[PDB]
Amino acid sequence: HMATLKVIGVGGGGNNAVNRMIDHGMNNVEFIAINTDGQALNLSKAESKIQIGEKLTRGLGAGANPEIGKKAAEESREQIEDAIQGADMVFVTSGMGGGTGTGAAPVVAKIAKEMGALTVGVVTRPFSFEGRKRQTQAAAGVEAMKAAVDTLIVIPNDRLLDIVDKSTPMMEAFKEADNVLRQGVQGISDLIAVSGEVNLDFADVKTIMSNQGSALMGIGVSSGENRAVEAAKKAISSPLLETSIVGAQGVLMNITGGESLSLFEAQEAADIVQDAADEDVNMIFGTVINPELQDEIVVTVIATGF
Ligand SMILES: Nc1nc2c(ncn2[C@@H]2O[C@H](COP(=O)(O)OP(=O)(O)O)[C@@H](O)[C@H]2O)c(=O)[nH]1
Ligand SMILES: [K+]
Repeated sequence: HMATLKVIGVGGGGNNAVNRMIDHGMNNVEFIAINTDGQALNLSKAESKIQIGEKLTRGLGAGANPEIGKKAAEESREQIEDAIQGADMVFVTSGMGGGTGTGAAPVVAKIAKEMGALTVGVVTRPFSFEGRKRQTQAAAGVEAMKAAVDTLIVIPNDRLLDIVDKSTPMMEAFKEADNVLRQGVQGISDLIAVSGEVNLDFADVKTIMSNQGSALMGIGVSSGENRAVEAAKKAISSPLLETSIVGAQGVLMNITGGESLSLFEAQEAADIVQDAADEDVNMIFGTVINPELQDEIVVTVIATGF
């Protein structure tokens, strides 16, 4: 069984993350671009491009009207179903607040879930300087996303203001937000790709993300002494997340290292995750021994059950 992963960007921000992720390099992952704006769709790097609402918008965007984005997605449902067909897992990424992403993303996610695919949502909330009316429209879209996905990850754009200095280019900040989705997809792709000493597969991912709600996906790489503890702290500690690790009652943790991987340091990483959750976590533990890795360790964490 080779799992089919698809990343679908809905709207301007979602299709921007898709384009940037394609530049960074992402194989075995098929990309789908959905948008009402034909101008931006023509500039997409994705192999599957779907233009919605051409009759409602005449090629333009939703003009901040979520109703238009929702109607455009439903009118093009069969075109979305065809592009998704065959996918075992789908990542719907979109920026909430606008018309297309706010109204179309929940429709694309509902279609994916009804297509029988594991549907994960990675959406952003608008900056506070964009106004309160846009934060309210984004909340409705977030609530609509949570009802149509198996698992949801919200990234408030204000958190970007915490990881930047006064000169950080805006594009460099957006790339930090893109890492949440990209590395979460790569971690899942790597898990299904290699057979581990303590093996986890796509069935484990389904059991941890199926019909849960909020979730956290993080990866952490470290070296030297205390690498296990430091890697685990990086995988669960992200300043861009609305849903933290605290309160998680279900975790899928995979530690990847060389032949030096110690049982003692594996328990350290697990304890770090459970202690940080401050809950009695139902954990699914896996271990992969990559002899190429020298003194570096990788901790992948998928946390749900909030
Ligand atoms: N982090 C991030 N947020 C974005 C990006 N592009 C747009 N957004 C956010 O997404 C919201 C909706 O914008 P957009 O997706 O382009 O509108 P739409 O195409 O009509 O859905 C905006 O309020 C932005 O705050 C991006 O590249 N990165
Ligand atoms: K595996």
